[PDB]
Amino acid sequence: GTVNWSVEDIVKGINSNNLESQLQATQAARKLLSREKQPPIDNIIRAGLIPKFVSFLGKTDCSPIQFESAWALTNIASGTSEQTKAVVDGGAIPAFISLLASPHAHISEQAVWALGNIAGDGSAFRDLVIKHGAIDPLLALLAVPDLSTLACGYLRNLTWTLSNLCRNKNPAPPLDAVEQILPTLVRLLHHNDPEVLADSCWAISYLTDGPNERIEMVVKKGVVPQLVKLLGATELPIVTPALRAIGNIVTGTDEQTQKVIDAGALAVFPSLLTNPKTNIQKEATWTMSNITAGRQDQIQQVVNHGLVPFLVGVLSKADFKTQKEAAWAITNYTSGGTVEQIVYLVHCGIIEPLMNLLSAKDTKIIQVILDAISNIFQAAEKLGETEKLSIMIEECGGLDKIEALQRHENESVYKASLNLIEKYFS
Ligand SMILES: NCCCC[C@H](NCc1ccc(-c2cccnc2)cc1)C(N)=O
Repeated sequence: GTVNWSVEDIVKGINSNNLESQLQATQAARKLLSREKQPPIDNIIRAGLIPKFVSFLGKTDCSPIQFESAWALTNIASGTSEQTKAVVDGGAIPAFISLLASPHAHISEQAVWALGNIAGDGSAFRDLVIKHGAIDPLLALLAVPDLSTLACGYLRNLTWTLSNLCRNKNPAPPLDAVEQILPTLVRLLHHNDPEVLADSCWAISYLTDGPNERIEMVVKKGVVPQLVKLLGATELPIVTPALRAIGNIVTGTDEQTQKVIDAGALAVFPSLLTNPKTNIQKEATWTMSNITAGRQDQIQQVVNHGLVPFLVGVLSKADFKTQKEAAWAITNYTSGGTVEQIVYLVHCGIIEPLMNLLSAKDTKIIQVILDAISNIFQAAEKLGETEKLSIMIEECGGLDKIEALQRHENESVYKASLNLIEKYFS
């Protein structure tokens, strides 16, 4: 019926003085833009069709053409950034926002999807969607007693669009808009559907990606326990953003970090630090590195949960990027830990896998490790044990690796490599 039209025929139809001929051609445009192998999006834009589509959004009297042009537009908006730009420059935004209140859910859903692609494109369009007043009628669509009564795809759609209004930085979303969206987000974070849960987690991880004031307004809503619980989920699409949000929160103050520990997060980490998925292991170690950079009582809680052997583990064998995070975790730990805590880290076997990494030709992990070896020696000084530690380091070929580091380009590598040699080796 409306399949395989040319662009010139779509144009002929959309230009006629006949609403039905136009509906027909609009639907033809929609199918053409929906095709899987390269849809002629730029041919449609060049044909001048977007202002016509956008004007059909207003045809209250003809809901089917509202729907087809809506859909045609979202196919273009979901394309590249300049394609999205074309849609916004057609005056689509206030037109789509008016459609959120449409009696027809198939049309409201379409406007939700459109707005999510426009907002998701970047900071300026996100903020422009918010200025045109999108947030109120978006939140109005979830003002039901129980979310379980909404259509599943409809709910995933709204959730996904809210996550895009939380997304991007420079600038981050307006505080006013975040505070307005945040309560609905908390509610969706408790909804039982894996995709609504993944999108909400992403929303939260976008909001926690910033300065402590931002982390605070999220933490203050009490989502951290629900985050930790999702950190435990079986679905990798839920764990991945849940771990990102937790990882963000512990880059904040000691008190915010402590909220995560109190929530029971550390009990999940033996799994996370041995996870078969490389990125989960990378983010979990990065998270550990921000927890061992906190207070001594927080370092101690890492110890009490039996997490130090898992750090020794990651340091020993992991993707190199994860090993770098692990070395940071160790340096932070050795930097702010008590003498007892640093001693324990040596008993768990940190020295040898530490030394092995001094063979990595990455200048900044070497700095980090040499700094860590230095912190450990200072703990050994307060016990007159620089002795035994030197022997340990010597026995796993750790001295050979530091001697040789007295011939590695970098300034700080020598002045530490040399210094260590002078100070603790004959
Ligand atoms: N809860 C506090 C979070 C901030 C930590 C801060 N500085 C310590 C530090 C240094 C380097 C890293 C790092 C760099 C690259 C990759 N991974 C980890 C992380 C932390 C501090 N409190 O002392």
